[PDB]
Amino acid sequence: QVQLVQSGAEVVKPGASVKVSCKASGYTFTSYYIHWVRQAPGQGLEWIGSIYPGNVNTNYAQKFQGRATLTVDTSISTAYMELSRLRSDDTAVYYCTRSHYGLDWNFDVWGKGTTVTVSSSQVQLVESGGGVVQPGRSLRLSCAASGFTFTKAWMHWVRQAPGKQLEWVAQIKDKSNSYATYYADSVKGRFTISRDDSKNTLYLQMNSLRAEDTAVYYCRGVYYALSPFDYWGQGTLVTVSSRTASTKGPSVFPLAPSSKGTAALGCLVKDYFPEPVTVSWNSGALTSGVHTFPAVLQSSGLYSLSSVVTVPSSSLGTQTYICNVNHKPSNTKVDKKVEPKSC
Amino acid sequence: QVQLVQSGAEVVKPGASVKVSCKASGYTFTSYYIHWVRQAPGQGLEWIGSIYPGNVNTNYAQKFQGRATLTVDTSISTAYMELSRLRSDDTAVYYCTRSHYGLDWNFDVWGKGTTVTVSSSQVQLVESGGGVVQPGRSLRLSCAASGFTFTKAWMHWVRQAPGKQLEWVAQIKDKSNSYATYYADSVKGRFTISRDDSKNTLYLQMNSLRAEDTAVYYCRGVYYALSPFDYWGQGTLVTVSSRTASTKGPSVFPLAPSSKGTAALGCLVKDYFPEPVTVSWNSGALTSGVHTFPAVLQSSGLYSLSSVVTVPSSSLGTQTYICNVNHKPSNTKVDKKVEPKSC
Amino acid sequence: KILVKQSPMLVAYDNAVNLSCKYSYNLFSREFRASLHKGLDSAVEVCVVYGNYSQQLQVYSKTGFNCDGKLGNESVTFYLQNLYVNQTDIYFCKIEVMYPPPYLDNEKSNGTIIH
Amino acid sequence: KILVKQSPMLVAYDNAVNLSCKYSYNLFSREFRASLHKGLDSAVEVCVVYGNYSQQLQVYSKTGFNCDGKLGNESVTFYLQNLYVNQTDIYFCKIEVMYPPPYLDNEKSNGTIIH
Amino acid sequence: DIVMTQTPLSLSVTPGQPASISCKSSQSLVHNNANTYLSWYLQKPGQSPQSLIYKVSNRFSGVPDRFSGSGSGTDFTLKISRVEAEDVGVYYCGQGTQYPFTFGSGTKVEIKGQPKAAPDIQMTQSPSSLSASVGDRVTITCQASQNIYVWLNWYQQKPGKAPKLLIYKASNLHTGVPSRFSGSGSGTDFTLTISSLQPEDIATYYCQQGQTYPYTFGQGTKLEIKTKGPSRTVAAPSVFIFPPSDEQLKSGTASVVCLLNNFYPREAKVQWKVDNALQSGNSQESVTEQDSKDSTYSLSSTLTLSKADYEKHKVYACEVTHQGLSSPVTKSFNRGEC
Amino acid sequence: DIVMTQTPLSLSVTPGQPASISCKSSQSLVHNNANTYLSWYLQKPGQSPQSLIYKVSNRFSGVPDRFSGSGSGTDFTLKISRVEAEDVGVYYCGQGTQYPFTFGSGTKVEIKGQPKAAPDIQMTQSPSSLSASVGDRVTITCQASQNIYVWLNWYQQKPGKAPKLLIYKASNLHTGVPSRFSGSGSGTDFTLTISSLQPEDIATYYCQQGQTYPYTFGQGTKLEIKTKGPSRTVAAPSVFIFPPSDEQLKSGTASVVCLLNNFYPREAKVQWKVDNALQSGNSQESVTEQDSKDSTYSLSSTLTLSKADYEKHKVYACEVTHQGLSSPVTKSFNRGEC
Ligand SMILES: *[C@@H]1O[C@H](CO)[C@@H](O[C@@H]2O[C@H](CO)[C@@H](O)[C@H](O)[C@H]2NC(C)=O)[C@H](O)[C@H]1NC(C)=O
Ligand SMILES: *[C@@H]1O[C@H](CO)[C@@H](O[C@@H]2O[C@H](CO)[C@@H](O)[C@H](O)[C@H]2NC(C)=O)[C@H](O)[C@H]1NC(C)=O
Ligand SMILES: *[C@@H]1O[C@H](CO)[C@@H](O)[C@H](O)[C@H]1NC(C)=O
Ligand SMILES: *[C@@H]1O[C@H](CO)[C@@H](O)[C@H](O)[C@H]1NC(C)=O
Repeated sequence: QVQLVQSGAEVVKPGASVKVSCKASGYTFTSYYIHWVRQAPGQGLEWIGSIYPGNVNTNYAQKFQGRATLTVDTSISTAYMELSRLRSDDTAVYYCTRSHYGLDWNFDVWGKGTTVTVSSSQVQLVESGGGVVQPGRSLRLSCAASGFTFTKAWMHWVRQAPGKQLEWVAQIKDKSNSYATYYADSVKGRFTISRDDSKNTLYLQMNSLRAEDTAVYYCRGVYYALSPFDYWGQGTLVTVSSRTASTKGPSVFPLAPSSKGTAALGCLVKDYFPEPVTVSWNSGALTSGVHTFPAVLQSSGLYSLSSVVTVPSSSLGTQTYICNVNHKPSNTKVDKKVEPKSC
Repeated sequence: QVQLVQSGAEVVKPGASVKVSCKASGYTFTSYYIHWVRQAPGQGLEWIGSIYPGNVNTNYAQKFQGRATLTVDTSISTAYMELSRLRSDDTAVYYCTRSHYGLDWNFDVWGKGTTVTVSSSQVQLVESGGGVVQPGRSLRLSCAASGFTFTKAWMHWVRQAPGKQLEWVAQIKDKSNSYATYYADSVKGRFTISRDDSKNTLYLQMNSLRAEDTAVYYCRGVYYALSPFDYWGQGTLVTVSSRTASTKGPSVFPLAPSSKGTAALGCLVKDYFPEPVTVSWNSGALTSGVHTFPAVLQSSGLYSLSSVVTVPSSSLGTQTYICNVNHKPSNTKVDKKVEPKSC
Repeated sequence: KILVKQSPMLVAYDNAVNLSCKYSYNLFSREFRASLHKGLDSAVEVCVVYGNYSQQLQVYSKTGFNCDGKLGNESVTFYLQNLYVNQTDIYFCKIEVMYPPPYLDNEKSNGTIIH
Repeated sequence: KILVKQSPMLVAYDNAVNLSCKYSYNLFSREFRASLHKGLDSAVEVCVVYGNYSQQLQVYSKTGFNCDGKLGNESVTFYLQNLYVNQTDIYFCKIEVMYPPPYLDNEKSNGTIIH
Repeated sequence: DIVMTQTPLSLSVTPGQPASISCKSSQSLVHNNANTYLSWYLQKPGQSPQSLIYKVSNRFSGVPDRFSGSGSGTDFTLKISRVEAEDVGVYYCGQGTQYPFTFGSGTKVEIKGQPKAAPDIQMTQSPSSLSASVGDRVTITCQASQNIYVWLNWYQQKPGKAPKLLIYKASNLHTGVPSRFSGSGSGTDFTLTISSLQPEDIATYYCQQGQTYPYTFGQGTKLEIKTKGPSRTVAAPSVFIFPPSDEQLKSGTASVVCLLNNFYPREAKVQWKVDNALQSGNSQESVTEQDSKDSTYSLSSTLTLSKADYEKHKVYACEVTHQGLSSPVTKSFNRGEC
Repeated sequence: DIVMTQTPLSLSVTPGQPASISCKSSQSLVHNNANTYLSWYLQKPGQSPQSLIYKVSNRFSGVPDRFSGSGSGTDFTLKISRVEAEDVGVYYCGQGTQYPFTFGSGTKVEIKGQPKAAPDIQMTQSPSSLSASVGDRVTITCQASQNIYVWLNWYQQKPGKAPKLLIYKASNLHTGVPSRFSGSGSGTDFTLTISSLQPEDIATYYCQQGQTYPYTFGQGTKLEIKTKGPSRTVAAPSVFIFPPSDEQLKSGTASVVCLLNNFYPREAKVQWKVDNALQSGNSQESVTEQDSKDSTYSLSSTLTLSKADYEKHKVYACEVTHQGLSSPVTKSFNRGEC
């Protein structure tokens, strides 16, 4: 019965603090220099501080002072940990571990750990698209609003050239103001910003690309009413230079299905180069029993692959089946429906 | 008006303390490091300590710490000195002197000094006689009791041989106990202790001297009633050895007086050797107008002198005139009356 | 309380000197920690000593200094060796009683100086 | 109150080093005493400095040490020279404001060490 | 057309020290609606912008009281009392009143050296994961970049449970752990000697350092178990054959597939028998990696040829063979018809 | 016959440290009156005994509570809590019950070194008193035994009044004192230069030291004024003549005196004229020193001779001459008669 009773499954948003408990018994609670150790999933353990009522003077870690706050209480033999301003990278499995008497070099008995997960207070403005594109050609971006009330926001697009300041490009107004559109003049006629209120999503088309366009692109959401906010995006990397890299996008072909009580079907993507192509199924909702086969090099120097799936042979008229192939080096996306041959 | 008002004529017994006052004005009393300086008559000045409310920490003199105690008070700008356990050698003229601001090296303005005299709480048992004496011969000592009630005391004589312990010799009892006499056995028959209650004086005769008698002699007074005390003496030095030093004591001769309205008379001490003889007048009560003439060396190798005095020619039948000659090297005392020739 | 007394100067001739802290409590048969450091900002910890009832004077180091374990009646002794010229700095003594709670420490034990 | 800050170490190369106490009060135009000693038992007093409104930085010594007078805005500087090997000891700073009474001193100003 | 002059362009002051940036305007940011659409932002180095101050004197909810806006007309000042790690990075200001909007030049901010941390400690453990059999002598090392005389601590931690201290020294048997968990080291770099690897040793091992603060063992030597399949039993495959698309026939090429599915082991044999005339030289084999759940592989065979020669024959099959198959299955089809 | 064994025979302990002496007896000091006549004394080194403890547990009034007696029968212990300077010195104990009494052997007590005082300072000033005329250049020195760089202070102090600081440095004119009070010194021993001695400088001069505590200038250079008589006017003498005693005539010798009294100046002339036959070769002259009050001398002349030659003549006189005497007085007498 020499252990450390740890607190329960506690989960909250980023930035807010958390109060943890660690009840000690079976030994001298008033000694042994209680610790705290969090386990960031992906690598090993961690350390923050040691605690003793006698030496509550400052002995913590560098980017920990001011954030963590250790306490104890002899009357019920309990220790508490309280991490504040919890960033997203603070999500880990927290332990309270006990050093030996008067010293700190070995950890005697470890607490049973704690569930401490933090993620995505709101799913902020998350951008998409971008990458390698020759000048003069086109490209379209994206921005997925979630966690908040999109339809009423004032949406912008603000870019940051490498090492430069922030450059406002275009803002679109919410649905009440006739979907008002305003551009910076460097994109007058070239670009066009847009949105689908039905989809919590903001779009911006980029045409007649020049090198001045070489900049990160941040998606912006603005509100100035009795509950105001200005929400930035994540940033999507968009660069312009004249790299030939002669590349062709895949042709896509349907593996027509038939009967047998289990069936199968797939999509065939042929003659594509370079590597790789990404294949999603039903726009991200079909994963169970899917095998996307590894790229195979053909004699022609061109790659090729196929992706298949097992579903019941019953629903083949009922459920609708569509494969997605996005090949951003060639900057070509293709979708195809797979329905049995009308024989 | 930049001065130090000192206290008045304060006089008390030894051992008791004394509180002195020194009022400061005309400047910043709360600075300048007040001091105290006592003037022992016979040599120069003295020093005890400096005082400041800010540094009341211990900065005094060696045989002064614990005895002196300096204080101040800002509300009336006064300084106080309080010497305790006042020994007889503490009698002096006390001053309060002021150092310059923030420093102590010069004394700026001296207080007007204080009358501080101490002497003889009681005139303790004071011994007399003693000195050079060949062995086997006699000698008589003395002890003058004053300041206390002698007639009821238990009187002893305790000697201290050189570097040795204290040796009780003889005690005599007070007047109630039949003047009881008790001797140590080494003096049984030799010595005899005695007293005159009328004279507050204790006597001890020393006969058949031997070298064992070589010791200081302390006069003792004892009482064990509802107000008890044991009073020691001062100590008189008595040594025995066989130093010949062939010496003769003076013959004394009267300068017979006559008329003229002023008269004179003296005593002639002739043929004495070695030096000197002491001549007192009327057993210590006649000093005004007395000239004791310096020793004159005679042809015979022997010294001689005369001592004279001027008194009115009126009282020559009335007042009685007697000279005293004590010559302790020869251990001979002689007294002579000087009355005009009955012509 | 606890009080501490140690030398005001100790010139370590030929990298050899003895440092002792005169401690004030009962004879023995308790648990304790008697630490030694270097700096008032707690720049260095040089040695620290404890002993159980039977277990003898356990002794180790945390900045690799050389330390031996010596204990008497109610006084500690540090057998420090392998000195240098630069780490010449002030040296202080520390104490912490555990039973009973709470702990009423000493003022900053004056310390010592070495050469 | 008053607070004091000074170096934690100053190796006096070739018997030459500068010692300064960072003092905390108003600019100037008061009366003061900024003392320097050697030992925590007040074994030695090495120098002490005061300056009147017009009168410049008066400076002297009481154990015959060498001291120059240097004053800035609210900081003192000691130009100490003629060092030795044995008197190498800790050095502390002292302060005493006079107006107004009473005096709420500093804790023992940490001090400095020399070589 | 209304450019923002951030004043100054950079600064830094020790933690606790204050600061001040001033956004001076070209024109008046007061709008014909009697509002000022100024703003203050912070771009942490390497991250997206995040907003701080909505109108002028107006702090976004979730921002600590350490920030504060101020100003009016064309004079605008931003102050910060205590600068910590969360406050380092560039600051901008922007008008939102007259089109087109503008941002400041960027007020780069960081902290000038607080206590000389003397960078803490570095603990290297190899590997991140090995594959050692049961019983093999495994001895994992532990290296540091500084001189820790002796402060190692070995924490057996199966992924999921609380860390279990194995040895409370460089090499000293901690109680509760068998006598085979021994260690060794002569000098700067110590080690741990597991004599025999056992099934309960399937864990992620750790070594601690203990000489100076701070502390990060935080590496992980995840000892994963070794078997390709033996602990995963026989799984006969599920065999399907796909003809080409009428889309590709009209393009000249004609691909055919013989998809196997969910078999263990990896060993498989496929043979395209066109017209029972065993063909050879047209097929590429592609196989997946062992599944996360069932530890089974799944395989495809892509026979390919031209329309011209495809329209010649009619029967297309692929005799699949396997261990889990009692007999070679022969899935087939005929051309054109269904 | 009842000897006292003091136990021990010596001791010493730092100030504040306790002590204990034990007086062990030969016989029982309890008297047939049911009292014990023991006592405890202290002999300070170089002084007479002083009593402390009257019966056994009984302290004499005026003794501090630091002393205390104890015991009974033949066991007797004396204890002292804090030993100071007043307590150093030998201790004895004595019985007062059975004759003859006895004392202890002596318990020598002092103090073992308290703080190393590093003996304070020594200030030598010469002379204790000089006799310098008015206006003479007087420069009194001041020597020390240690190295005081500059800490002298000159205190003019006429005997009787408060000390007056003359110079608040080695040589720096203190304000309130004329520009003639200058000093000088090059090195270890400084001095003071009074250019002209004046009547108000009749004082006892002092020099102070000011480098380390303690402090004692305490010497005194008493500048006393010089004149034998000039400021003491003429005083004619008073002349008396004494014949011998009839006691000494019957012893063979016959002394005669010519006593002068209370004259200034010292200059005097005496001539014994026996029978107006001026004698010469028998008289010794003896004179006193200048009186404390009137500054006058007083002189005797002792003519001497034998009975045999004394009974020859009848007239004996001594012509005294002086300045204050308008004419030589001739006091005389005749033999036998009156
Ligand atoms: C002497 O140095 C010590 C460092 O060991 C100082 O301790 C702390 O200093 C910070 C400021 O740097 C203060 O905020 C703390 O309150 C101090 N702690 C204590 C316990 O005082 C110390 O301040 C320095 N001396 C003085 C007199 O301040
Ligand atoms: C450090 O040394 C100082 C001496 O400068 C000590 O100061 C005094 O010491 C005596 C005993 O020797 C005590 O009676 C006093 O109370 C001490 N004074 C003060 C102000 O504390 C000091 O005691 C020593 N350090 C400690 C912690 O006691
Ligand atoms: C002491 O420090 C100095 C730095 O100035 C360095 O050069 C010297 O080597 C150090 N002493 C030793 C013994 O390394
Ligand atoms: C330092 O003290 C020692 C005492 O051991 C002495 O011998 C030496 O001479 C002193 N140093 C100097 C420079 O006098």
